[PDB]
Amino acid sequence: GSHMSNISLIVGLGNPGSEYAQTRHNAGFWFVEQLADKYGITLKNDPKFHGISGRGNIEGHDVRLLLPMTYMNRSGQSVVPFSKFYQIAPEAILIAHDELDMNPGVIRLKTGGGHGGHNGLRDIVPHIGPNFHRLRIGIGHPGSKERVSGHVLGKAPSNEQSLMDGAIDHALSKVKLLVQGQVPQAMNQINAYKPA
Repeated sequence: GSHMSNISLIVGLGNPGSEYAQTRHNAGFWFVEQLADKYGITLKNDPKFHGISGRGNIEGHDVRLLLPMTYMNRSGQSVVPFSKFYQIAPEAILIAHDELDMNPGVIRLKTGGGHGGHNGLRDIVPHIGPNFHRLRIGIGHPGSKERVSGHVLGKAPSNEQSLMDGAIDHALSKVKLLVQGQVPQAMNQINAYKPA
């Protein structure tokens, strides 16, 4: 199983299919796919857990990666059985997701709290509780509450995309801290990111 707050499961939230791959609500997928390429972790079909998953070494730690393939609002249907099966406590889980309440190019590591309206997180917290860590990848907020679907299911303009891609790249460089259990330091160094 997991051990303390050494992160050993990294989840990226998103929707399946080419039509959603470039949309803001897939920010978490972007992070996890880039992380998997950095470390040479294979993301393979995981029908048992309704997702795509992998396992490999990050900086001398055995870490599992998970992308739910359930659609966003059913993400717990992947995350919860997967973490239970592998005996991974919430304290050892990092979930990367788009965050409407932060600007493109802002990224923060948060431990605990609610879903903040995110319909993927909403499907996870009831089951495992709130005490997992989150990589909140800012995507900006649209005009109104009416506009949220259209904003999260939209493809960001190039400037915003560049801002997010930079922030994601920064976070990748801090995963070593996380898998080593250095959550405080990771929190300080992730949250201090600026794009320019």
